Amino acid sequence: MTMMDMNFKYCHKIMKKHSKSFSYAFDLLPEDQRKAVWAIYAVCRKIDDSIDVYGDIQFLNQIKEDIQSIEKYPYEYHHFQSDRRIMMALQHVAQHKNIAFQSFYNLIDTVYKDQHFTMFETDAELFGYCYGVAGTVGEVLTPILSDHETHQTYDVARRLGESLQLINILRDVGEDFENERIYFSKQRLKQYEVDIAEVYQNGVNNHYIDLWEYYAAIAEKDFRDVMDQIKVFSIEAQPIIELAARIYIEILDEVRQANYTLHERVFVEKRKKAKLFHEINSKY
Ligand SMILES: CCCCCCCCOc1cccc(CSc2ccc(Br)cc2C(=O)O)c1
Ligand SMILES: [Mg+2]
Repeated sequence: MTMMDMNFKYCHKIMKKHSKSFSYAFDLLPEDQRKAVWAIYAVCRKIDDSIDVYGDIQFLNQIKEDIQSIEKYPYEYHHFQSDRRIMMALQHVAQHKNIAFQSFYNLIDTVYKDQHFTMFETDAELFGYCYGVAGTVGEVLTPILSDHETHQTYDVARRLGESLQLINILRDVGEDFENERIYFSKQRLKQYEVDIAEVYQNGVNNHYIDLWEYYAAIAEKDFRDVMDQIKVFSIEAQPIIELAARIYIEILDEVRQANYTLHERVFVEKRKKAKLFHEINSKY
């Protein structure tokens, strides 16, 4: 097991540690591709976590700095300020593959920005956030999961990224509340006559259900769009990408079954995951 290999494995560990779904799925990619995926995810994972370190930025800029470095001189050695195991893997990728560097910045910008989180006025702000945090990730991933990236590829991938984020939001309503965050828009809330603090104490009612389902619909629909254009992705990637999607949609029927609880994280059993993989796998 060589030296890069050792990096990609930290990267892998990190991915596997955060999201069990993504890993379940993207691990079934070919060697070349899944290792690049691992690199990217880890970089991003770091970017999100860079805040809970000292209680201040630092890092984040380092990470920005190490990235900006690779962007510039990809074939020179760098002494990375942040995490070296990761920045290495990425550099390796960056050699063999195109990288939407901008999108990393977009994501970093989004994280800088989230320090002064005020609630969203309107769904537009919400949708703008989803872009920042996930639409960006989809773009970065695009050269990895398709043979000839066209505007069209990028668009789908982004749209998938945004959807999943929306679902993860939908799943984490309680948990997010606890850390003084609410992602539903002020607008949508007033319209639906929901106060999240009140639901948290007194359990769900009909208004919450409806506001949640309003958003559940947006996701569901967007996921159907993406499924239709799955073909923009390379042949090996398609069933994998369908998998990750399916697993994530599946999260919604979970929240439903749990009666939209705000006092815990629902999950998709590993066994159900496999069941899905089988259904998809079977049709390929
Ligand atoms: C082809 C389909 C592409 C699928 C894309 C995957 C969706 C997003 O995947 C990600 C992976 C790694 C990291 C991130 C950032 S998470 C994040 C960032 C910023 C802030 Br503020 C809060 C969070 C948070 O989740 O709380 C997202
Ligand atoms: Mg979240």
